[PDB]
Amino acid sequence: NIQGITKPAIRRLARRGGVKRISGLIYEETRGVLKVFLENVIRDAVTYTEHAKRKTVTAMDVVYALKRQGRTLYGFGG
Amino acid sequence: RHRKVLRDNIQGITKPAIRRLARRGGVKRISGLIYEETRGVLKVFLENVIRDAVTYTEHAKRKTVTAMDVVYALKRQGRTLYGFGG
Amino acid sequence: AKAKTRSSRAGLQFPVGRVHRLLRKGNYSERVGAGAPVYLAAVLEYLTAEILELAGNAARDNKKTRIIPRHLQLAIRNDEELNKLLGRVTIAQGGVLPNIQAVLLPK
Amino acid sequence: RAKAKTRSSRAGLQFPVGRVHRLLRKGNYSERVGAGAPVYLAAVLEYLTAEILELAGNAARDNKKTRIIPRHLQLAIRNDEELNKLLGRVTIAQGGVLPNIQAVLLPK
Amino acid sequence: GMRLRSGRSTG
Amino acid sequence: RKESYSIYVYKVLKQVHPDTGISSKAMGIMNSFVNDIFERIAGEASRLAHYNKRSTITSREIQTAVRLLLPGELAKHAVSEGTKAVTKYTSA
Amino acid sequence: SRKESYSIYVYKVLKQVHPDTGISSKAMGIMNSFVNDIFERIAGEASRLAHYNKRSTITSREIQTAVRLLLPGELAKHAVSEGTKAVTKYTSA
Amino acid sequence: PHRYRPGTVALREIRRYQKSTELLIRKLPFQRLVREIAQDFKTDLRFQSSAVMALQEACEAYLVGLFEDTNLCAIHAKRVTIMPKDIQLARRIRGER
Amino acid sequence: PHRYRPGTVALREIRRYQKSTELLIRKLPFQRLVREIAQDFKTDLRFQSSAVMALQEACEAYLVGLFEDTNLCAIHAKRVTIMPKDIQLARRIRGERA
DNA sequence: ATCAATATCCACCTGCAGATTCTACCAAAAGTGTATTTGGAAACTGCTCCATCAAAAGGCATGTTCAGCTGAATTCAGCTGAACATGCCTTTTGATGGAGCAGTTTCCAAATACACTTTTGGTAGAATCTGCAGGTGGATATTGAT
DNA sequence: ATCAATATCCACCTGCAGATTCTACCAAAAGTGTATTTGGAAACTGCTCCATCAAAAGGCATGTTCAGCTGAATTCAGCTGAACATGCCTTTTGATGGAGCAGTTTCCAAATACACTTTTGGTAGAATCTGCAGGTGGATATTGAT
Ligand SMILES: [Cl-]
Ligand SMILES: [Cl-]
Ligand SMILES: [Cl-]
Ligand SMILES: [Cl-]
Ligand SMILES: [Mn+2]
Ligand SMILES: [Mn+2]
Ligand SMILES: [Mn+2]
Ligand SMILES: [Mn+2]
Ligand SMILES: [Mn+2]
Repeated sequence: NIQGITKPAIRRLARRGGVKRISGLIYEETRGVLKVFLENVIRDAVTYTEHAKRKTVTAMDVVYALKRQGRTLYGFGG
Repeated sequence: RHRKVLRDNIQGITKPAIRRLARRGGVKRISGLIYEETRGVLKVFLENVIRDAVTYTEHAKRKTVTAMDVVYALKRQGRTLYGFGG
Repeated sequence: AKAKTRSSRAGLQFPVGRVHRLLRKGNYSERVGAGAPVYLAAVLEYLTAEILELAGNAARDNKKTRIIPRHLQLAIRNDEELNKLLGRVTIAQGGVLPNIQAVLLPK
Repeated sequence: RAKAKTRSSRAGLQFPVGRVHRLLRKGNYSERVGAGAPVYLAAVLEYLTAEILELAGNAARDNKKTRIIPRHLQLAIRNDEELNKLLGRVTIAQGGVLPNIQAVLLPK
Repeated sequence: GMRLRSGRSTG
Repeated sequence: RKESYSIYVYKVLKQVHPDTGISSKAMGIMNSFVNDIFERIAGEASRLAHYNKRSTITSREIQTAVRLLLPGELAKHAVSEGTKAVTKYTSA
Repeated sequence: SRKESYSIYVYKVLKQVHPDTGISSKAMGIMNSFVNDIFERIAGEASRLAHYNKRSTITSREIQTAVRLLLPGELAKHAVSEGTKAVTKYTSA
Repeated sequence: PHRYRPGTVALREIRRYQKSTELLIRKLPFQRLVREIAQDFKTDLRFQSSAVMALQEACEAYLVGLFEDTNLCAIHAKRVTIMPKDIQLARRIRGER
Repeated sequence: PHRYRPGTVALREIRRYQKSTELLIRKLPFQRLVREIAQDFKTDLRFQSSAVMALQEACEAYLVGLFEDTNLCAIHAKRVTIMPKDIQLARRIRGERA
């Protein structure tokens, strides 16, 4: 499902990042990095979900996960 | 009695010392502008670590900066140091 | 005798009692001093005030009367000290500060 | 009365279970502490100590040495992917660095 | 009330 | 049943900008903010108490924490509003 | 006065894994820092888990989840083994 | 038939997306990816909609910061085009590698 | 009169200082520096010798990691010489600076 | 720099649905009044650890010279990646239903917190061993000149 | 393709600073006997989550053309490396005085622990507004051609 993160999508993200010109090899690289990011955050999230003996991943699980990874997110619980 | 006034001691961090640090860091060739850069960066680093350390010293109502004070400072700044207690 | 909320006697908007509770409940120390939740509520109110002020300003500049996350992002990142305090935080729906590297520009 | 057998002995650990239990209470991590938590945790600290010490002893052996100095702990940590991640933001005093020279710097 | 860096004061 | 800081954030918003309002997402941001800073101050103070083998977190700890956690002017005004809140409270 | 440390225990483990090898006071200092740093990480993380789930008590289950979050990969697997085997061995007196 | 010179629209886009805050990845694809990933960790999970949005905000914000750094690494090398090389150097300086 | 080509001794040194662990800044100068800074924060402080040595280990380890990153930035720019430009890019990406 | 001629934006105006703001009430916190512990501050003072200082010496820092070769500037072409027009489909979205669950209560056995009361294991020095750091010297490789 | 001039490597040696071993008090486990919670183990809600269903719209994938940029190749000035002479100051090793920790006591002012008594803060309906989302039309920018 990773190829779902399309080339125009990635190009928009780079645009927000102030980027003018983009090598064609960038897109697989980015999908790679994104995939690793998601793996680490979601793995921690699910660990929170399982420890709680729950079957539903909550916003709070995600938020703790992010905080752990030093990616503190505001806006989805404290 | 009291001691000779301390001044301009950042210049104590000489050019050869900075070059050794770079060699350990794997650097082969060094721009001549590097030495002042490094002294700048070194100075900010020490100021921040020491500011915190001294803050712990003061909070403990003490007149001596301890290794633990330093180590706590390092930890705060996310530069955790092993080997001096803690 | 009558009730006077500790916040009121401390001349604050932020809830002192609650902050004291969170201090006990949070297992930060065996005991909690009488002034510590006062001091802490004060600081929390202050920081809140500063952020709301600057974000409000940003709301006015983008001619809106309601502060949305974007105005908070503009307020945080355009202020050096708030930006350092919140250097590793993501404000949902914040966007980014507009910035184009000079070298990328035409001509 | 019965004779005393240290909790460390009953879990068959070297690390001081009583001591880890005390440090758990004293640090206010929680209102109460289950009986198995200091046992599990000590088990973990002992395991990890064991791993660092295996690799570091190796490095002492490789460098002709029979006594581990901080350098050997450093070589041991920085040459193992997982220890290096676990201690990615830690400084080992007197550690030195891994000898590593970028290729491009080498003569051509 | 409270004094902000900008000079403004709270209620 | 689920408590928050929306009430107080909103009051302060009115002190500072009576003519300004705030969206729900944004209120969420502000609420996150208050818990993030609460936890930092509180934790640092906790470490301070333990390093000095003290069993109690007093306003002195909060203050030292603040001096460590907040930068520059934010620190100065924080400590100001802090001590003056404790003083005013101390009186009546 | 008395300074507690883990030297006794590190040294025991050093003798199990490397009987012919000794360790310097500097190195022991490094190790003792190590045990204390990891102790605090595990314990802290665990403390957060107890609080997240409104529980007032840290059990070996919290230490374990804590380990899974803090330690990487193989180190986690082996850690959880040593742990579980200590709790089971301990429980049966 | 009129035609902008290469780079003009790129810049115009930069000024555009830096000015907004909406998420830039199509939702369903991302949601699908997230569920895929989660399945490797534990089976038959359910996700709060909020949780997925949390993951998306987090993730886009991350990648955008990463591109800012990547872009600086392109500029450093007297280039204007970002290449895997620049992402790799960025991530190694950050300590992500 | 024998003479190593420029760069050869540099490499000799990298191997040398990479194989050891002794501190590379002189102790006394450094101590003097730490007292200066500290004194500007608070007067009439005293320092455990341990504290000072901690500071030096911390500091030297930091600068060395920073030169490693700096070096990668020089390499990245198809150079072999590190310049302020590079330290700046290292410190900016690491997040040490705006 | 102008002159046109595409396209891009930007303001001014306007109506309105989805949120925001505001009301109307109740449990759960927060505040009181009393009764207990309790910490950590005050007051000595025992004593390591720190600040200074002295002196001798050689390890190292400075400054200078000189030339190798690295950085930067120029040139230039092959080809990668941007802009654009087209056309197909995957995403959006908008309910609708239903049921899998997270969230609540209400008991209980199990598990933990206490309060004392002996029993060791750990720590702090002295009493002993012993790696190994520096110091040589011979053999080997490396490096740079002819 | 070789030869001096160095640096590196490596085994042995030796005295010693820094481990290791050995003992004796004592704080901290450990063992027992009551006093409390704690958090499931079952028994049930309301509710968000998943699963279809089913159109339309932009959003994405393709393919074409070429602008301009990235990479390579060359040149040269001038910077930074290597090596040397000079001589300064850091390093070492010991001594002393004393400041300020840190260890022990002694004791109020401060905080905890109940048990009531009040007030607020949160929820869910009731009563409003701010942008958004569109619509021209007015300047703005971009690009190609004289
Ligand atoms: Cl207090
Ligand atoms: Cl347990
Ligand atoms: Cl690349
Ligand atoms: Cl530069
Ligand atoms: Mn000064
Ligand atoms: Mn007491
Ligand atoms: Mn040797
Ligand atoms: Mn009310
Ligand atoms: Mn609009």
